[PDB]
Amino acid sequence: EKILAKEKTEE
Amino acid sequence: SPILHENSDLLSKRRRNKFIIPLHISIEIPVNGIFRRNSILAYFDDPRYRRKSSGIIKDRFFFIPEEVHILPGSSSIMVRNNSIVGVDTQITLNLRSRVGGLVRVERKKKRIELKIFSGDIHFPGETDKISRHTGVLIPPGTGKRNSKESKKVKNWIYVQRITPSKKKFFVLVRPVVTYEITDGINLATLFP
Amino acid sequence: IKERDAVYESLTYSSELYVSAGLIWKNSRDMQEQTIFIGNIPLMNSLGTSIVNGIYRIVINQI
Amino acid sequence: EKSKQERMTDVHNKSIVGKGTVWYEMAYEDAVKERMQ
Amino acid sequence: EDTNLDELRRDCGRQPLPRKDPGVKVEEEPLLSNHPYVDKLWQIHNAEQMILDDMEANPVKYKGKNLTELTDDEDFDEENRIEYSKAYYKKALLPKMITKVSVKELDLEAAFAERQHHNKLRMEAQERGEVYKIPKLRRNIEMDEYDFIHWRRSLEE
Repeated sequence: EKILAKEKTEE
Repeated sequence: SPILHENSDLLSKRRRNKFIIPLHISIEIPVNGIFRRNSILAYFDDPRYRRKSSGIIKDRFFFIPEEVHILPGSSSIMVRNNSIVGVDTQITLNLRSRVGGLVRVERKKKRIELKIFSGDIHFPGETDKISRHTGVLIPPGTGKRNSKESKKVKNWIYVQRITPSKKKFFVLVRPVVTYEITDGINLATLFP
Repeated sequence: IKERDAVYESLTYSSELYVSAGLIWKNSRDMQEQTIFIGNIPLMNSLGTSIVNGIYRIVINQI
Repeated sequence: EKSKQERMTDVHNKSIVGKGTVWYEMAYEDAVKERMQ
Repeated sequence: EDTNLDELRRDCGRQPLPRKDPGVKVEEEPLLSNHPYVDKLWQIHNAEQMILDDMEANPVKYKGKNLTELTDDEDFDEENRIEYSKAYYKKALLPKMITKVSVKELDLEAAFAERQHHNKLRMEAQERGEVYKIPKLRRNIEMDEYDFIHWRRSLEE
């Protein structure tokens, strides 16, 4: 959650 | 590090079944590291052939620039459909027309498409049986030097027939640009 | 969820599958890669039993 | 079986997806010859 | 003791070891125009050019030391000259190699003069509103001469 979803939402 | 005189050709040598290129156009390698037949490694997209105008070219290609504005559905348009607007015409509250011509407003479901076809409006005569739906491009006619007042048209023009009414039709001479396939070959020397 | 919870509440114990299957668009010429959730894959215990819908189940081999 | 041309197709597609008709096509030696000429 | 079968065959007097029959003819094939010293000269030439460029970029490191003799590294070993590391995965998973060039045989004497003569003319050519592209260098001429003599050897053969 804190890595893949964060990178998808930010970029 | 780098130098002022960057000539990678003088620093790259090609041998039999071996190409050595100095990394500094750009190229990409697959993750596996093995290529295949007709695989493309380097990309050499040149900005010299790039064009800012929205109109795109379609031995030689013709590009007719057209001012297209994509506005939202809830945007108030200050111009009417099929109306002739001049230069600096206020189309929206904060959008002004850059070129003068015929304004075409295409209202889609969730987007308002405003197109400004720049060109000279000409009234074709009765004998002018030009193709209504099929636009024809006219190249530079070799005008006879005998006529003095005959202004030689050095640039190609694209004549498009605009039929806003069923009984009245007009001819618009839009501009054209030159994109030549044969003319223009630019690539940086890779191997000495 | 945990194993105890699953059996108590009759839910299958399983694991999520998130794949970011993005290569390239159709005509937009822009890669739109999004981690899509395909589904859930059941997990096996150390003893070999999988809990599906609260029921301990086994898989028997075949010849 | 296998012999996937797909993997190769992928590296080609990503960079240049468009199925446009190639206009200029010549070898690198021919390009150098045309440049020096 | 005998590990090579060819030496055994030539000592005993028996027929040679049969091989696959090549369909190509020795006369109907192109010549050879690749000299083995090409790579060894190209690598040291690129190394000399890069060292000269790095010394020109940072004159502080180049200052205080004579350009005739420059002790770059005193731990150079001929046995450890070939180093291969497949951990290089900057762009893709692929192997990589490292070459420990020795400055003991690098002929920077003429290279320094050549570079100091070429930059002084390229800068004034740029100031003259023209772009200068250097046609060739001395190391490239030497590599071309090696290729030419190897081609002449193959032609005579």
